[PDB]
Amino acid sequence: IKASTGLTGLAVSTNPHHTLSALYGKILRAVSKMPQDASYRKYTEQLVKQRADSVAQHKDITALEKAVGCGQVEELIVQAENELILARKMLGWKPWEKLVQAAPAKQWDWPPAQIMEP
Amino acid sequence: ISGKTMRGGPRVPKAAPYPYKTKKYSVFNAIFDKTSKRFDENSKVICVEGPIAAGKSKFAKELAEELDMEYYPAVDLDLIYINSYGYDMRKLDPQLPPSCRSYDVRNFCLDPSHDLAAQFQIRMYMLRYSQYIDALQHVLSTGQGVVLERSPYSDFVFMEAMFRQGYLSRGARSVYNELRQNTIGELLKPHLVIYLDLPVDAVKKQIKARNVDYEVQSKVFSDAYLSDLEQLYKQQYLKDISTHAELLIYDWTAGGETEVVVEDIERIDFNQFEADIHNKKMLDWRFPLEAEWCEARIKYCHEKPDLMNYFNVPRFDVPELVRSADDGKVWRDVWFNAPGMKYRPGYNADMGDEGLLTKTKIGINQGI
Amino acid sequence: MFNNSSKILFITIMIIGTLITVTSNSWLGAWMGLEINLLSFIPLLSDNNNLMSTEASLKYFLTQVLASTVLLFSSILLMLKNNMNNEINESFTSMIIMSALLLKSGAAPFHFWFPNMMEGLTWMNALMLMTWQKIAPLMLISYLNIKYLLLISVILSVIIGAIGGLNQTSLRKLMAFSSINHLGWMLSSLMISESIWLIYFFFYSFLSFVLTFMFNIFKLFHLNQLFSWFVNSKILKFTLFMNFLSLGGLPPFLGFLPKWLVIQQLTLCNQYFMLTLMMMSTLITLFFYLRICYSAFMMNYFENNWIMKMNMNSINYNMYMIMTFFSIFGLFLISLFYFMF
Ligand SMILES: Nc1nc2c(ncn2[C@H]2C[C@H](O)[C@@H](COP(=O)(O)OP(=O)(O)OP(=O)(O)O)O2)c(=O)[nH]1
Repeated sequence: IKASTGLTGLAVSTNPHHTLSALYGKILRAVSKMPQDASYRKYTEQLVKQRADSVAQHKDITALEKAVGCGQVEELIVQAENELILARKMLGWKPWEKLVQAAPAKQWDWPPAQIMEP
Repeated sequence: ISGKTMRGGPRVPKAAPYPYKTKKYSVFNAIFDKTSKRFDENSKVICVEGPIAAGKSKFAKELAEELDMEYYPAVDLDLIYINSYGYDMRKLDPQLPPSCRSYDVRNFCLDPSHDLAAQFQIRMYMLRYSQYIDALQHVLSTGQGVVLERSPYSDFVFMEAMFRQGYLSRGARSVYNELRQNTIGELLKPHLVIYLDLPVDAVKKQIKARNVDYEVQSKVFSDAYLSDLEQLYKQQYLKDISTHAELLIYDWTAGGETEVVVEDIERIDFNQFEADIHNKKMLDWRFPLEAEWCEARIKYCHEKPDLMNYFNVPRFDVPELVRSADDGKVWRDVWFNAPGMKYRPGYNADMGDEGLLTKTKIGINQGI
Repeated sequence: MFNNSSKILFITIMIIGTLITVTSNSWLGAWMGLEINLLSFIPLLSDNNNLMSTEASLKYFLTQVLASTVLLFSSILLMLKNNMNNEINESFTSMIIMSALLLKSGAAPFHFWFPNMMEGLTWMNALMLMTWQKIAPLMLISYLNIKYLLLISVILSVIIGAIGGLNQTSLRKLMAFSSINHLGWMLSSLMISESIWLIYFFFYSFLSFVLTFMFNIFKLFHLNQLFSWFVNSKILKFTLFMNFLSLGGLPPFLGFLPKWLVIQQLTLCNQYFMLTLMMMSTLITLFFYLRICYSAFMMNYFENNWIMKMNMNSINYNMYMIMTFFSIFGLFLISLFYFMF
C-alpha cells in the first residue's frame, strides 16, 4: 500500500472501489431526476458511466489509477463528491432552461464610445 | 456522524460497552475504568424538530438505522399509566373524578379546556427530560450516538403555544416557564439539530392523512395553534440551539431525502470545531480530562435519582396543580392497592413474582 | 466523596491534619495540624461547578486564616511569658487562645460567619463542616481552662442559637442555628468533663450525620420542599421524621441519652443555674423542629400534582434509615453503652 498521498490533509483511503462505486451510483440517480433534454444530463451519464465502468476491471488501486487517469484515487473521490453537490444544486438551479436575460445593445462591444451609422 | 455506506460496512464500538442498563456506576468504578476510552466519532446527539404530524419517527428511525445510532421512540405519556404488568391505570374509571382521572393526548385533543390538562403539560416535559438523560446515559456508557425525535429543550414551544391559545392558565405558564430553568440547566445541549419546515396547511394535509379518531376529528387543530409551532420553532426555540448546536434546515421529511441528509450531516464535521475551547459552540461537550469525562458519566449513571428530584418544586399557589387531600389520599389507596403495585417491581408476588424470600436485588434507577 | 476522585484525597489530608491537632503535643504542632485542615477543606467547600460555593470559600478562608494567625500568636505569648506550654494559671495570656478557638469552631459571639456559610455549602459539604471541623478547636478548648469565657459562650450559645433558628426558612441556616445551640451543650460539657463531652459529640455527630444525609438524598432545601416532597404513603413521611424530635432528645428518640448524660454530670458539678438556661432554650430548639414536623405528623395534606413517583440512591437510602431506626429505638441499648462509668 502506498505510504502517503503526497499531499497534506489528503489521507490514504482504503476501500476506494466501494466509495467510488457508491459515489457514482448517487450521482447517476441525481442526474436521473433531471429532465431528459438537458445537455448537462446527456454528458454526465456517459462520463460517469465510463468512469463507473472502468471502476471494476482493475482491482488493483494503482491499475485503476492508470486506467482512469485524471489523477489519483484520493483526489478522484473528491471529484466525485463535488459533482454530487453539483447535481443537487443543478436540479435546484434549472439551468437547462433558455436565456433569462438578453444583453442590452452595445453591452459586450469593444472598443467603447464610438459613434455609429444607423 | 459518518454513514455505514461510506464505511463500506458497519461501525464497530472501539471498546467493550459498559452494562449501564443493569450495573451501578461508582466513583471507585470510575477510578477502576476509564470513560472516554469507549468514545468514538459518533458520540453525539442529533435532535429532531418539526411541526406536529411531520412523521419524523420513521425518518429518525431510518437516520439512526443507516448512521448507526439509537432511535429512542417519542413521548409515551401512557408510561405513567403502565406498570410491571402493563395494564392502564386509565382502566381505573372516574372513581376519584376531579383530579385523579387520567388525561392523555387523546383527552387533550378532545378537549384542552379542562384545567387537568396542565398535568401532562408539565409531566410531558418531564418525560422528555427523563428520556434525554436516558440518551446521555447511553452515550456516555456505550459511546454510541443517539437521536431523540424531540427534546425537553423544544417542549416549551408547545407550552407557550397552548397558553397563547388560552388553554393553560396564566399561573401554569409561570410555573412551567420558571421550572424549566431549574432542571434544563442540568442537561447538555445536542451536538446537531435538524428542523423540518412544512407550512400549517401542509401539515394539516398530512394530519388528515393520519386518520386518528382522537386527533383528526378533534378541534384543537386551528391554524393559530399549529402555526405557533412555526414561529416558536423559527426564532424562539432555534436561536439558542443555533448558538450551541449546529443547525440544518431542509424543507421537510417527505421531500427530505435520507441519503442527502446523510451526506450533508457527514460533510458537517466537528474536528473543524476542535479550535479554541472558549468558543460557545459545542461548549457543553469540551471535557478536558478523562476525570472530567467520568464526572459527567457518574453524574448520569449514578445521579438520575438526583436528576429526578430536581423536579420537587413546591407550588401550592395554583389550584389546578393542587390536589384534594382526602381524594388524593384515596388516589394513593387506588394506585398502591391496584394489581401489580403493592411492592417494588419484581416483588409484586401477589401478581406473580417468584424467587422471593431470598431475592434482595434492585436495579440501577429502577423506578422507585 | 461527592463527585470526583479528589474528594477522597482532600478528605484524607484533612483527616491527617486534624488528627495531628488532637494528638498534637505542643501548641505549635496543634497550629500546624489546624492549617493543614484549612488547606484540605477549602477545595471541597469551593466547588468549581456553581457560584455560592465560591463565596463561602473566601469567608471560610478569610476567617479561619485569621483564627490560625491569632492562635499561634497568642500561643507564643503564653509560651513566652510562661516559658512553658502548661502555664501555672490562666491569665490574659490564655483568653486570646480560646477566642481564637471559639471563632474557629463557630461559638456564640463569634458565629456570624457560620450562617452565611450555609448558603454556599451543599449538604454533605455542610455536614462535613458541621461535624468534623469542630473537633480540633473543641479538643483544644479542653486544654484551655478559663471558666468564665466558656460560661459566657454557653450562656450565649443557645440564645442566638435558638432565636435565629426560629426565623430561618432555608434549611441551610436552620442547621447552622441548630448546631450552635447544640454546640452550647458541648462547651458546657467540656467545661465539666471530657469523657462525657466525647460521648455527646459522637451522638451529635451521629444524629446530624443521619439528618443531613437524608436531606442530601431527597435534596430538600426549603420548608416548602418538605411539605411538597412526595412520599407514596405519607406514613414513612412521618416515621422518618421522628429524628427531627430526636434533635430535642425527647426520651423515646435516643437524643435524650446524651442530654441526660451531660445533665447528670453537670448538676453533679452543681452549676444548676447554667442547666436551667440551656434547658430553657432547648425547648425553643425543639419548638421550630415541630415547626418542621407539621409536614408529617398530620397525614394526607395538600400536595403538588405533577409528581407521581419519588426515587433516591440505594446506597444512601440503605445506610440512611438504618441510622434512623436506631434514632427510633435506641434507648433499650442502655446496657450496650459502658463508657459512662
Ligand atoms: N400538550 C402537548 N401535546 C404534544 C406535545 N408534543 C406533541 N404533542 C401532541 C400533539 C400530537 O397530536 C401528538 C403527537 O403526534 P405527532 O404529530 O408527533 O405524530 P408524528 O407523525 O409526528 O409521528 P410520532 O408522533 O413521532 O409517532 O402529541 C407538547 O409538547 N405538548
